Amino acid sequence: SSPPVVDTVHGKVLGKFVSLEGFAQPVAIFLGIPFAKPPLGPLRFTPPQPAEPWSFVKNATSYPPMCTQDPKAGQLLSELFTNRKENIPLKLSEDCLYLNIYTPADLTKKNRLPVMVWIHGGGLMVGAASTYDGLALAAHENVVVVTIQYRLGIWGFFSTGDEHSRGNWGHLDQVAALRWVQDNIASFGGNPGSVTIFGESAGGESVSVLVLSPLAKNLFHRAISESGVALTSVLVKKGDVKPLAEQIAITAGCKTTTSAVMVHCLRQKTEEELLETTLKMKFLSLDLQGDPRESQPLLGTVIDGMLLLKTPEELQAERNFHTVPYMVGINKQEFGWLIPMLMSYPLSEGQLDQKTAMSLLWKSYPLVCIAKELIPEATEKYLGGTDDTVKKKDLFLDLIADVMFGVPSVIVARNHRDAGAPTYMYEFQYRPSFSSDMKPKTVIGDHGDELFSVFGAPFLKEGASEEEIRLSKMVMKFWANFARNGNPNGEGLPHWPEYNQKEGYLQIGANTQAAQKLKDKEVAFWTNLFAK
Amino acid sequence: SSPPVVDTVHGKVLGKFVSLEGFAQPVAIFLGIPFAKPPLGPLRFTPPQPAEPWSFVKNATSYPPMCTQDPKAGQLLSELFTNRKENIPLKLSEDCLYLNIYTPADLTKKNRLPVMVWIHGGGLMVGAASTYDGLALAAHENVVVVTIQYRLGIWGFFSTGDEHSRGNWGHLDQVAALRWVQDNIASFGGNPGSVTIFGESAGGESVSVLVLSPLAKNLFHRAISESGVALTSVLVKKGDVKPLAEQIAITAGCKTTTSAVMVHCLRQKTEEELLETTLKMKFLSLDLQGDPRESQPLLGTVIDGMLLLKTPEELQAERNFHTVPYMVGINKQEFGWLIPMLMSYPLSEGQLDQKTAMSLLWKSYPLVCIAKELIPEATEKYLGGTDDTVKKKDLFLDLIADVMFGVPSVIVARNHRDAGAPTYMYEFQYRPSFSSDMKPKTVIGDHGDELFSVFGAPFLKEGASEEEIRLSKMVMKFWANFARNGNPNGEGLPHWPEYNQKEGYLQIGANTQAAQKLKDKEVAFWTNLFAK
Amino acid sequence: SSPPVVDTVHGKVLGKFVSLEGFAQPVAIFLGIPFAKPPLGPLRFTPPQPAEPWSFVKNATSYPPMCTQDPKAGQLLSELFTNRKENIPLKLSEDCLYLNIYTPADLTKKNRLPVMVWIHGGGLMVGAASTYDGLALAAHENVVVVTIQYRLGIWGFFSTGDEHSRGNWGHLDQVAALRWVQDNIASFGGNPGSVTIFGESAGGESVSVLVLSPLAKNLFHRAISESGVALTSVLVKKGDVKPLAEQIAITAGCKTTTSAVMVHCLRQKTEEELLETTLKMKFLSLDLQGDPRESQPLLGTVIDGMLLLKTPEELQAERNFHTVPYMVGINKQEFGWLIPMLMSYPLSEGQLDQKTAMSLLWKSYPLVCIAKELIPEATEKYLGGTDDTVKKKDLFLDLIADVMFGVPSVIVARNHRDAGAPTYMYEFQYRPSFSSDMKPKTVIGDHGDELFSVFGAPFLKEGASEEEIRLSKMVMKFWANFARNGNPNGEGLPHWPEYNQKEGYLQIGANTQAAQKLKDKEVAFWTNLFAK
Ligand SMILES: C[C@H](CCC(=O)O)[C@H]1CC[C@H]2[C@@H]3[C@H](O)C[C@@H]4C[C@H](O)CC[C@]4(C)[C@H]3C[C@H](O)[C@]12C
Ligand SMILES: C[C@H](CCC(=O)O)[C@H]1CC[C@H]2[C@@H]3[C@H](O)C[C@@H]4C[C@H](O)CC[C@]4(C)[C@H]3C[C@H](O)[C@]12C
Ligand SMILES: C[C@H](CCC(=O)O)[C@H]1CC[C@H]2[C@@H]3[C@H](O)C[C@@H]4C[C@H](O)CC[C@]4(C)[C@H]3C[C@H](O)[C@]12C
Ligand SMILES: CC(=O)N[C@H]1[C@H]([C@H](O)[C@H](O)CO)O[C@@](O)(C(=O)O)C[C@@H]1O
Ligand SMILES: CC(=O)N[C@H]1[C@H]([C@H](O)[C@H](O)CO)O[C@@](O)(C(=O)O)C[C@@H]1O
Ligand SMILES: CC(=O)N[C@H]1[C@H]([C@H](O)[C@H](O)CO)O[C@@](O)(C(=O)O)C[C@@H]1O
Ligand SMILES: CCCCCCCCCCCCCCCC(=O)O
Ligand SMILES: CCCCCCCCCCCCCCCC(=O)O
Ligand SMILES: CCCCCCCCCCCCCCCC(=O)O
Ligand SMILES: *[C@@H]1O[C@H](CO)[C@@H](O)[C@H](O)[C@H]1NC(C)=O
Ligand SMILES: *[C@@H]1O[C@H](CO)[C@@H](O)[C@H](O)[C@H]1NC(C)=O
Ligand SMILES: *[C@H]1O[C@H](CO)[C@@H](O)[C@H](O)[C@H]1NC(C)=O
Repeated sequence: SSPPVVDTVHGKVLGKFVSLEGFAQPVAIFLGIPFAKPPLGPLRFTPPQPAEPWSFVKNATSYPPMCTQDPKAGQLLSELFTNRKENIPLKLSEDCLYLNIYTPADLTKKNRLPVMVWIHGGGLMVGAASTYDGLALAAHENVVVVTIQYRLGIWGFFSTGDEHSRGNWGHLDQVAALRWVQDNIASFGGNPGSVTIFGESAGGESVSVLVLSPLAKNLFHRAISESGVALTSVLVKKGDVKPLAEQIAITAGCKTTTSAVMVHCLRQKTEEELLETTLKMKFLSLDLQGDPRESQPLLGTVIDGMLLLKTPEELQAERNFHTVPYMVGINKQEFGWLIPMLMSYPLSEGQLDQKTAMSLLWKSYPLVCIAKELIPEATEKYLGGTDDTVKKKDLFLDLIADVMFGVPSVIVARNHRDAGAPTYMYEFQYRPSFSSDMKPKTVIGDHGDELFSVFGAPFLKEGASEEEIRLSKMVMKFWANFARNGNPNGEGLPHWPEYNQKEGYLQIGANTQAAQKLKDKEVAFWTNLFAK
Repeated sequence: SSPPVVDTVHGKVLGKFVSLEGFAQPVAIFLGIPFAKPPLGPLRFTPPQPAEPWSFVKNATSYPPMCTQDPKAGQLLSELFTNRKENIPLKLSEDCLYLNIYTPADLTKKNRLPVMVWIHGGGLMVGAASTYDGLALAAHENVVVVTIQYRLGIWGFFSTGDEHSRGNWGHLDQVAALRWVQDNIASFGGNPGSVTIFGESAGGESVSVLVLSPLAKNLFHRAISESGVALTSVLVKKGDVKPLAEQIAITAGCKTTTSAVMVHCLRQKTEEELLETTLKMKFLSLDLQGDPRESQPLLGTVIDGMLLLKTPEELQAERNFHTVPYMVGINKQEFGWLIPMLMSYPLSEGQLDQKTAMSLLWKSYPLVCIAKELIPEATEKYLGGTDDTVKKKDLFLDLIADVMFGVPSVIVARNHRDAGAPTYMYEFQYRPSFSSDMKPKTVIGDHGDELFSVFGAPFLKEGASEEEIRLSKMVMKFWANFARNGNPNGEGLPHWPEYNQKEGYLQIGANTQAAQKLKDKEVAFWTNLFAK
Repeated sequence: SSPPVVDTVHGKVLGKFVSLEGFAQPVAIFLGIPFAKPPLGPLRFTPPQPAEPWSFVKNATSYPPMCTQDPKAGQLLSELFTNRKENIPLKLSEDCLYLNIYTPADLTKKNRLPVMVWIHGGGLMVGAASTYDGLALAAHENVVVVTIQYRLGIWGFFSTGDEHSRGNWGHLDQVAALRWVQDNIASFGGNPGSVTIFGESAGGESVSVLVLSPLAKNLFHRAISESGVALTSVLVKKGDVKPLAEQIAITAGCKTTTSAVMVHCLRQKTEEELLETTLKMKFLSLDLQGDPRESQPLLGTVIDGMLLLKTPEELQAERNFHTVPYMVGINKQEFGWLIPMLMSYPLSEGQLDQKTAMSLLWKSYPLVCIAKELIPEATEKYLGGTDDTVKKKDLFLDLIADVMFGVPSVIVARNHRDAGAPTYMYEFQYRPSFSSDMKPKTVIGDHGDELFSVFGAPFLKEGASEEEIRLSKMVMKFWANFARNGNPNGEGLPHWPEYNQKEGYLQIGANTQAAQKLKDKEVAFWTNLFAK
């Protein structure tokens, strides 16, 4: 009929209607609504500022650029995670602080449906909101889906360790996007009083960080972390970041006389110059030689003193803060294929032996952070089993997957529980049909595999079996129900126990049913080993 | 006597005294009083900001730079319009937001004479305030003459179609200069309560735009448009300007990922780089090949939503706004020689035929905007007369002159009349002795010809006959009288009827006398044709 | 037992303890506390802005950079003035607005000791705060010593003569540092109510300027000028500075179309480009050829209308302002060796004759500003004595030393006296053992020779005789006592008469005793001659 025209605080917005077959009420889709002023020029390495009001009707009908990142790695990930039919080719630009909205509400009438803000993952180095289509989830569960974006890599996490460039710019963008929702979502038939944040991987770590951040207080009422939390060391930088700053500065051809000097110099660099720098620093790829403790992984969350007053560990060790329903989950094989492949892991052989194992585990320091003195014990605890070289490789992948997501996730869940807030956990175990062709038939429940069920990929792509079509319907029910009541349960779905003392959790997959004490053994072991 | 020292809001200003022979009270001349903060750096493509106060006495005794523009074309025009003896060689700089004042009032005593603010023309691409000397008009009619400047070309009209660079910067500069007058002219013996704005060519179109703009409300009490109004299509960009922005961006060696990106990039360019971009774009010159509908003539007035809430046409279709005495006039041969000679029209042959006529009229699209399907009818209506090839060229020149000034001007005048405000029209028909040597003696009342009478050129230059010396005295009387009572009439001058229902207008020239229905036939014809 | 951690308005600061042998309570030393936001980028040529607050504990344990300047000349001076054992190699950076604090107070308890802010010298073109160690003075006299820094050369004194770059940035930095002290020193056991400012050479001239500046009112309660005041023409630019600005602009490869243009262009230059410009200008070195009245010796204090409402001379001619105890002193031979040795003065011959004398005095115009018509009289009044060519050199050096410091200092002292405020004068006459090896042993009271006694160099360096060790103890007592009661006197010290009508002053040196009418003869003579 007629293009959707909503009125926001900064001005009228124009969208387009899209009908999901099987549903009458077409969903109103807005692409590219700016939630902050383009962090260009001097605004670089500074908190996001409010957007400028527009005089007439703004057309939110074109996919917004994605924050500057490594185009190759970026598009690759966008194609592997996208839940839509065709992958949308995105553009790169520092001007990327936008968000997309998918509202199934009949805008003609006053609607206040629950809101679900999605924070995409990509190790805080790559990623885009347009990758995740909300058409299905919005219609299928009748909730407003919001996909936001935030500065990545240098642009969003460069910190000099002091006031001259605290850092966490990216995290502040996410908060900024959340404030925008509180002041506008109501015009999109969404209830600003019922906003649920959820993300995968880095997005999960972000969701976890927002949960600990005082700034995010009152900006959301429910949180979900998918394969990633604030205890996922690889994403949270501790200690003196000054050295990393200086290394970047030099790589960017800048002086390092003082923090201010560095920041000023980098603000002079062109988007393009910093993009090259990014590639030079070779992030998201595991260094094989040199000292494993010097292979900086990827700029990340720091303890700026604004967003995070102290390390996550310290923070969660307190029950004096605002608590909300939190759902933390993981997948059967987090380090199954996706991450290992991307990082260009040396596993190219097919199998692995105790000796080469302790070697890789060492070079994998920037990911697991395991002292070289502990390497032996850890290796033995996991590969000490069968003498099967091929199995050691599989047990090795479990080793990493546990230190990065398994143990961290459960630890966070427990603390959220002991804090006195509704906690829920799950373990996605299913191999989507939308997986890559280069993904072994064996790998089931790899990193990001639940993203297809969560975003109803079966209802957008083709070939999904009735089994997958059903699984998706369930997951969305759970997620949506959680967004609503802060409880996944609802008639028509298996019972999902609350992660309390019994530590009950739901095993999601072809066979969905409750269970108890997730990674309980693992958490225990690693806690001791790491306690030196 | 001792140099004039006036006290303005921002600080003391120093000028110089200049006596016009025949007048006792010497006129106080101030050159280069800044009315806004230099729109340099990030201030580019943004509204003008207030000037910084100075600590002591500022010497307004040196002609201010002229806004960056084609130096050649610029000086050429400055020499052809200047009314002073010698042409003042101007400098180019982005730092050009200044104004010159010519006050005949005895500053030693409280004086509140009428103020006349002059907006120079030049297709918004070139021009300068220093070109027009106010010494004669100020003394001869005892009124304060103010010549202002405003950003030109890219610097003053680059619009991305959205909030990232709405545009009309130039028009905002004019408004800014008007506000300055309301807060300072009183210190120059001028009455802030009686400010009359007037300009020629784009200056007229500007005066016409200020009349429709809500921002200009209460900044002036009388307006005069000389050969140019808001209905002069070549100076108003309607539709999506986004494509033009992008074309400039590229030409400037910029990316066009997003509006913000474009604007940011251009703000990085040097004044010099944007000046070259300007030469490349080749404005002011009619493209002969390619598609006539793609030859963008020059950057201009847009509907930003701040200065203009909608197209002039829509605006004038309302009688719910602030109305003031408006005087709109034209010259016998608007497209006689000046304009064509500048744009390089292929008429050097001397004559023209029906066939080549329809051709030129087509390529002249960016000026007359005549559908190729209408070209035939229009051509026939004008050249269908004598078979004289030489006369067809003239009739052809009348064709264009009517669509650009004739019909537009009358249409505006009528609406201002029907609105209920004092309206006046005229048709200057005289060939000044100060014309160019390359201008054929047959062309009478060519574009800008009245500028010599209006600015008492005969009293500054040499060789003016007693007839011209007299004509000038009259025009100034009329103009000044209008500035005073909002009515040109006054004892000692022919009767100038008010442009009411009878549509009476004054025919100015060697033979000055009233007449009726100016371009009445033309307006009617073109209205029908264009309505097809 | 633990590094000192003070809490300032902007955040916690970390320092280090250092014990001066012979004193129990170790002094807390803070190096690099920022008192203003790095004047980088667009902040260049603008007043200093407040510093950004830091989230945790800032380590003030590393010597801050020194403001960009001629590194050679800079380090040379730092080595000749330093009172510490080893000369600290400093870094150059526009990011130099820092200050160092030396507090002998036991931070564990509430202490409010007198504060002494030191303004280093270096002709407003070189210098650093780290050069002067306060450990000794702080302990020995139990007062908080603060060494500040301020923009130098172009960075701190470039003025276009108007609001587009008034100038005196450097002086504003000093004021900024003083405001910081009023809002923080109390956290360092210092009494914000008893702040004494003191400096040598340009520092003295600054102290003298701050005394005349309305902005500095209430930021200090006592002032001391060592060899340098606001009447030291060489460091006070009068007249139109526009020409100097333009000359710099060009030398920097900038246009000079307008002030704004110049300032904008220079803000584009890199720290490095402006540093080369500095070197190209050659300020230190007295020009030998060309016109002496065109050899701009500086970039200095101007009459911006903000810091100074008018020339020092005019200002001191008033008794309607805030007055405080002022101590102005000079050294026996101000132009003895140091200054002349730096400007590469052509005195290498060893002697000088009446003829060559009048020659040098002329080329020394930018220092003494003596009309070529007066050169003869002046020369005769000083060298007209013995026919000894070698003595003429000596008397010649006295000539300059009197016009630059002698007469100016006394004139200032008298006016401060006649104003009605406690005035004190002295004449340091002693040759420190810490002098340069290339310094003749016949030169006593060279420029800056008192700096070793004032900063207890004998207690940091080695070889000081008991005579020098004693002299130092005395001077510090005097200085400290003054800072305390605004009176140098105190039991255990020779009587220091107040510079009243008797014009009594103290002769400091191996033989310390009062005297009267300092440079009385000189002041008189030069006053007449200069009055033409
Ligand atoms: C795609 C191909 C299977 C052949 C087929 O399906 O016809 C399989 C066989 C061996 C596989 C490789 C080996 O298993 C060794 C590596 C194992 C890692 O988990 C992924 C990368 C890794 C380098 C694998 C890439 C890909 O999955 C390969 C190359
Ligand atoms: C500039 C040139 C004079 C020759 C020269 O200077 O060497 C003159 C001679 C022929 C002139 C042209 C012809 O007279 C035909 C046209 C007459 C119109 O009145 C002006 C445009 C018009 C297109 C003229 C432009 C310009 O004045 C021309 C081109
Ligand atoms: C350093 C040297 C003494 C040699 C030594 O001590 O072994 C002395 C002897 C001659 C001196 C120079 C001569 O006395 C001439 C000049 C005298 C001025 O007062 C200082 C600069 C001046 C140019 C002196 C510089 C320096 O003090 C010199 C060069
Ligand atoms: C830059 C561009 O050409 N794309 C489009 C952009 C983007 O959609 C928005 O910036 C959100 O991404 O703006 C419009 O949509 C709009 O507001 O009218 C028009 C334009 O077609
Ligand atoms: C150097 C230069 O070009 N500027 C001239 C200005 C101009 O009047 C303003 O730029 C406005 O035109 O006037 C001065 O006398 C002045 O402001 O004191 C300085 C100089 O003569
Ligand atoms: C490279 C540099 O100069 N910065 C050093 C600063 C300076 O010492 C202070 O800014 C005073 O100069 O101290 C730090 O420890 C700090 O403040 O956190 C960081 C770093 O060591
Ligand atoms: C075809 C090879 C391209 C090179 C691949 C570049 C590596 C991209 C890495 C993808 C980001 C996902 C990492 C997740 C880390 C985490 O947050 O746990
Ligand atoms: C590059 C060589 C210089 C050629 C001269 C270019 C011609 C400039 C003419 C200025 C246009 C002024 C007339 C206004 C016409 C209009 O209203 O559009
Ligand atoms: C190219 C210029 C940079 C060279 C550095 C300038 C050196 C100046 C000499 C040191 C300052 C001591 C002289 C005091 C000046 C005075 O107040 O008269
Ligand atoms: C904006 O979208 C509307 C609705 O489709 C359309 O009419 C208009 O042309 C669009 N404007 C732009 C910028 O293309
Ligand atoms: C600051 O210095 C102190 C010791 O002087 C030390 O405890 C601390 O680690 C330093 N902080 C940093 C991060 O440099
Ligand atoms: C104003 O200052 C200018 C530039 O310094 C100078 O030429 C002039 O003497 C001053 N005023 C006048 C015109 O006397």
